[PDB]
Amino acid sequence: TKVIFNGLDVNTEVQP
Amino acid sequence: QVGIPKLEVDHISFSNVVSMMTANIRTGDDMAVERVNPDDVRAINIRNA
Amino acid sequence: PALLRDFTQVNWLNRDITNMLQQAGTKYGLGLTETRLDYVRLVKTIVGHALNIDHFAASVLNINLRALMEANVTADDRIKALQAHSMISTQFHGPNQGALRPELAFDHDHIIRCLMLAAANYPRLEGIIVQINTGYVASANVIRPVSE
Amino acid sequence: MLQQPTGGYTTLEQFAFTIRNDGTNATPTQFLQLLSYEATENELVKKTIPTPETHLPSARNVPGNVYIEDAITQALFGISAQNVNAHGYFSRLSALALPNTSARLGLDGVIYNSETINIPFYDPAAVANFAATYAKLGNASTPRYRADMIDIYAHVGLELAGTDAERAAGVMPVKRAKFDSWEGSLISLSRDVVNWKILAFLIDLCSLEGEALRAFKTRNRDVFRMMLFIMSTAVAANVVNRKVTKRVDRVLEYIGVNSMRTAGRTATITYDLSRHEFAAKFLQLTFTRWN
Amino acid sequence: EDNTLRYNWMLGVYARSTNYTTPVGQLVVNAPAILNYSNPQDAFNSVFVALGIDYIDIPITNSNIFDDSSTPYNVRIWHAPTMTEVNHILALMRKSTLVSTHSSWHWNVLHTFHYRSESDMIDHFAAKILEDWRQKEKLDKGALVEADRVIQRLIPLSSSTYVQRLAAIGALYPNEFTENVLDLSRLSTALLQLSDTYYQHANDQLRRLYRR
Amino acid sequence: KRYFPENLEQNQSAARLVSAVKARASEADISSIHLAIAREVSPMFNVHELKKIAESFEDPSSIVVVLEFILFALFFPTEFNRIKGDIQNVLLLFFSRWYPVEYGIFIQRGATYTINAAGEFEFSGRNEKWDQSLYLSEHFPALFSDVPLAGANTIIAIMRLFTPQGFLRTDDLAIAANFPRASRNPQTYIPYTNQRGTVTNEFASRFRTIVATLANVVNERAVQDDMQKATRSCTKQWLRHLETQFDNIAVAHTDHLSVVYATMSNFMLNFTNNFSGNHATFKPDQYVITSPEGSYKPIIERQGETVDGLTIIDTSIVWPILCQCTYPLVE
Amino acid sequence: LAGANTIIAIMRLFTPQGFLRTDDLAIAANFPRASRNPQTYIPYTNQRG
Amino acid sequence: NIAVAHTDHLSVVYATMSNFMLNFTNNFSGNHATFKPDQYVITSPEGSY
Amino acid sequence: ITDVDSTDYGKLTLRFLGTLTRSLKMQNAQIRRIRPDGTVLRYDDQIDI
Amino acid sequence: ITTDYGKLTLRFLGTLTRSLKMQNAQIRRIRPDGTVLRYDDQIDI
Repeated sequence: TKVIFNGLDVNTEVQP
Repeated sequence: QVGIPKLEVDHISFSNVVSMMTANIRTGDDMAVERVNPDDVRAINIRNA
Repeated sequence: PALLRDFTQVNWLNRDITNMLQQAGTKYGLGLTETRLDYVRLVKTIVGHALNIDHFAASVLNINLRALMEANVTADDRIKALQAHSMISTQFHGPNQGALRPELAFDHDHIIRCLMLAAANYPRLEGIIVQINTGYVASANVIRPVSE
Repeated sequence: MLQQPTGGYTTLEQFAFTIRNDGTNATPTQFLQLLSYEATENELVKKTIPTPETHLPSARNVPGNVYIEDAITQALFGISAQNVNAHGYFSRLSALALPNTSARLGLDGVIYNSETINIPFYDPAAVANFAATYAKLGNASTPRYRADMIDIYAHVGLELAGTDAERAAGVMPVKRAKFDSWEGSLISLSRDVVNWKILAFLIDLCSLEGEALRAFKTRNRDVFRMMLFIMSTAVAANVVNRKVTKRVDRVLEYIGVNSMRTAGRTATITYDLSRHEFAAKFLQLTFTRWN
Repeated sequence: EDNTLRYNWMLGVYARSTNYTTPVGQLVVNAPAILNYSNPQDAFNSVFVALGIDYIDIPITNSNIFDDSSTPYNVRIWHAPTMTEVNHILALMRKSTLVSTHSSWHWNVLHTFHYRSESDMIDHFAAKILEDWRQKEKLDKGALVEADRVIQRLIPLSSSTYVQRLAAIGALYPNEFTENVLDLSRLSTALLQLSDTYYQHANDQLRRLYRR
Repeated sequence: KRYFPENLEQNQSAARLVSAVKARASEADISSIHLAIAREVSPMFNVHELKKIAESFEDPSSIVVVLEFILFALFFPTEFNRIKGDIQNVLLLFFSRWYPVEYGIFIQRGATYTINAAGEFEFSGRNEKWDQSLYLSEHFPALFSDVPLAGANTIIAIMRLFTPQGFLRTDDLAIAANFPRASRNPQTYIPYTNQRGTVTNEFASRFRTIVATLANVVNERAVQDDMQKATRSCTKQWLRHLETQFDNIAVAHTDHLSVVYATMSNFMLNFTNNFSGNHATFKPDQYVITSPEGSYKPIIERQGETVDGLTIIDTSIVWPILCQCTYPLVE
Repeated sequence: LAGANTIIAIMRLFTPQGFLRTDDLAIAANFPRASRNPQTYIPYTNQRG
Repeated sequence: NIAVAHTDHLSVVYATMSNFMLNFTNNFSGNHATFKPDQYVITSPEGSY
Repeated sequence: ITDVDSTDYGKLTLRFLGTLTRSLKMQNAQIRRIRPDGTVLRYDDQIDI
Repeated sequence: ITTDYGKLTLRFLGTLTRSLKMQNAQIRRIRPDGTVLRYDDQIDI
């Protein structure tokens, strides 16, 4: 279910 | 009356000022940046833009 | 040989250091000298230390830190290259950091000048360029061989 | 809280512009005598200079304080590779342009929000005119504002290498300038001219009046022909050094004609795309004030 | 209804020719009233702000109906309103393959030429340089001309090496008219010989000018 | 769950409009609802901005995004003032891609103005993005100006459906008991009055007018290729159903919930003014703690997000409070 | 040619259908490019509507 | 039947390709009549290239 | 020493940076009003409370 | 004197040769046939 969250999201990782 | 650069003279000097770095400045890590897919592939425009 | 200006028993040497060091020409220092503050965050970042190394080694260490701090490119100009590897109409929302994450710039020349020199020496080099490419199109499900 | 007697801060020993060469330290005047040049037949003619646009950028609210001075030099004569700088806190200047402001501009090259304890600063009245002209340097990369990075350079070469017999007619033959050198040369003058206190000069240009402007321009037409030479080798097409028997000359390809990329690479100072727009915005803004 | 409106042909017809598949043609589908302009330049300006695009490129039209071959070059229209803008595109136009612009412009917007192969540049560059040598014939004697632009001669921005020898020999109007010159055919060869001529001879500052 | 309902989702014209509303849904988390009601009055110190969405307005079924920013603007007129610029940035795509002609003449004028000159407006003739960083300066988002426009009355029209509701009141039950206020004068928004007649309810009728004029924008968008003609008809079964659901809430929304803010406006601790009854002109007027001996500390600053749920305001918390929420229905 | 207009007719039938889409986001990201300016040739269009 | 996918799907996987790293050459194919690739020999003062 | 807890006095914690600390040495900190620029204005007589 | 996904490729590569005398090696472009062109300006990067 589409749950309401506030802050920014976490997914893929950037890299040096 | 200025400072003569010591990188060009003979006699070796000891105890110069070195530009350090505090703990704040972190280098070479990760960002938890997220993606958002184009949702539909059919209405994508590479033609011009 | 200056930090001992008043700690040695040897009498002749003591008066001589406290004369050429006391001189209106030179001066000795040690420790924290000055601080460079931050613009938006307002915290101490680049601190100068009157260290105790030599001029030959300290010169080299300053070339590195200056090239890291004068790059002017934050770790956020990383997602603009991370996006060139996906569907043309995709986008990101960067976790803004700014000056607290300085990153050295991506070399334009040294890479293209080297990837050209390596291309002639090892002519099999294209093997893992046509191979990295074929691993991408296979991962995007465009053609599946059914039987007719 | 220094003041000017209309001699100007340049009529002072507090800060003086001196190049180091020849095993000892010398004034700009002594240096330039070594620059000897010939002609290669491509007429570099003086065009007109278009007036700047009055609109001043807004100093977006910023806590803390940036070293406004740093960047002015760190872009023009910056030696160490400078990355993109079209972006930045480069227009906090305009926050001094308004009448009653408390924000003060110290010595050394900082811009304080509130005058603090124990810090010597320029006179609050004569730093106002300096801003209503140079804060305009904020919009240096805004499209539809940027200057043109070609024609101004014609103006530049007629300055450091133009014998008066030529400037009085507005036309001169493209020159190839070579002086005698030492080791690092071109890179060494850069690491040198950088720490010069440029603000101690520019303030004088917008204040000092006809009495002490004709006299000011006569003693300083050389401190200008010094930070104009280095700024030029960041443009020239070649830097190849001719050889005598034991002597070495630093022939410079084409001073006063602007190409797009440095001859130095490794031998001299280098510009970048983001800096080409910047040098044109400075060189244009300053010439109207000078000339 | 308004009498002070002109229909935009060039851009409008081309968009229909591609079935509006391209966004520059898909924009004219929804609101076809975007083509009705009262003032030149303002015609294109609206087709830039409503897209976010910087430039639109149009493949050239061929007058012959049966010569169904590939196009030699393709024109490109940039978004540029003010004078200080023109200096930006032309300076950025350096370090980029082989491109051409020429003196003035039609609709008050700058548009550059893009050539396919180097060999298919000199044949177009000489087809202009011939035309100019005629416009300065009637002008040199005094008459009534109409060719809008004054100078037809193309200007080589980023270019090869043959066009440098070809551009200098066109920007001086050689006496060779009374033609002699071996003008008829194949023209891109005998003209290229005359370039070497003015060079090593003939002559004094006429070499100095060709070498300038 | 009952906001994509009414039966008749077993129609193969809805299938597209089906998932668009479903992938825009949130769940009735008890705490998440309370945080929206409390943020309306509580003073802030960090300049929060919305959880940004990337959506190119392709089909007539993409009106479900612009309608979300309408409903977020009513129930919360304050809290909408702070984000009026970042919500504007994603709204310009609806005025450019959806219908192209009117944006071309609006951006010709400019995207930002300054309120100064002791009055009047100074529109800057240039296109620029918002970013939210320049919130606390002399820059108001020019799409919320109200200024009668030259050649796009068509846009300056719907650009009025964000208008603030109710009245502004000078809270006295705080100033009469000497509670410390950081503003010179204690003020607030309400933000939508209460019942006045017998069976009228003007707040429900105001929304009915929005639905009426917002329907024509959808029932005019000339589309092609047919699939949007399928969703162009089956969108009114969502556009009209939702307005009927609204007239079943407004009574218990502008009476029992209206008296809640009326009292909460004048608490002990609340002191600053977060009023927003005029989106054309309003600024924070922040203070600073400064010493003549080199010190600088502001009250409101850009930093974010902090390790607290008081930055990035979720705009999806609108659909659960229209459907999965029983009120006391006015024990 | 002046004679055979049939051998040349079947050859204007081999003409490709594409456009030179110069790509910004590859060079805006700052990547290695050996040519003066980058270029490619995709072989299809869109026909979205 | 192939015309649908070969235009709005197999064309998206191509537009992405020209943006990858390690790809630095121009394989321009429009107009077969006049196209030659570029030779980039590594030359040395002595020896062979 | 007096029971008054200090969970995090004098520092700001961003979730994507960690824990940054400020200084606590003010002097004659007279709370005054900021102008849009950021420069300190004046008392603001007739307003400010 | 001085896993890496690259060490798998360093082995796959033909590193077992590398016999090219590069004293003052330079990057240039031979003409259609075989004559090393001078460094041009506009065509070369």
